[PDB]
Amino acid sequence: NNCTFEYVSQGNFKNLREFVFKNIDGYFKIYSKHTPI
Amino acid sequence: YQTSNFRVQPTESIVRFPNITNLCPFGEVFNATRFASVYAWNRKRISNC
Ligand SMILES: *[C@@H]1O[C@H](CO)[C@@H](O)[C@H](O)[C@H]1NC(C)=O
Ligand SMILES: *[C@@H]1O[C@H](CO)[C@@H](O)[C@H](O)[C@H]1NC(C)=O
Ligand SMILES: *[C@@H]1O[C@H](CO)[C@@H](O)[C@H](O)[C@H]1NC(C)=O
Repeated sequence: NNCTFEYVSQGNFKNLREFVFKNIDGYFKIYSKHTPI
Repeated sequence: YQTSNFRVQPTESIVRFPNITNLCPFGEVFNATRFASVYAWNRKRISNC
């Protein structure tokens, strides 16, 4: 419908993948980083 | 005795934008083999370039 703005990019719980999202100016900006912890 | 300042500005200033467009193939949209009808006019965006 509307995606003309398409984008393409025991182990001790060894991961931490955080996708914490905040909005500025109303228009959405993804903020993320994958820390292997 | 203080006389004045001097607001120098050699060779004014330089205007700079990033390197040339990326994912703007205007030719295949404008020199296209496939066009549209007038009542069926196509609609495609160009963005981030
Ligand atoms: C795209 O967004 C507009 C804005 O409301 C909406 O009217 C339209 O239905 C959307 N596209 C499609 C194919 O539904
Ligand atoms: C992972 O993130 C990078 C960020 O530069 C992206 O290029 C890539 O497509 C993403 N996905 C994979 C599977 O690498
Ligand atoms: C939606 O967002 C706009 C500006 O971002 C705000 O003015 C409006 O009150 C919001 N509406 C709701 C229902 O949250």
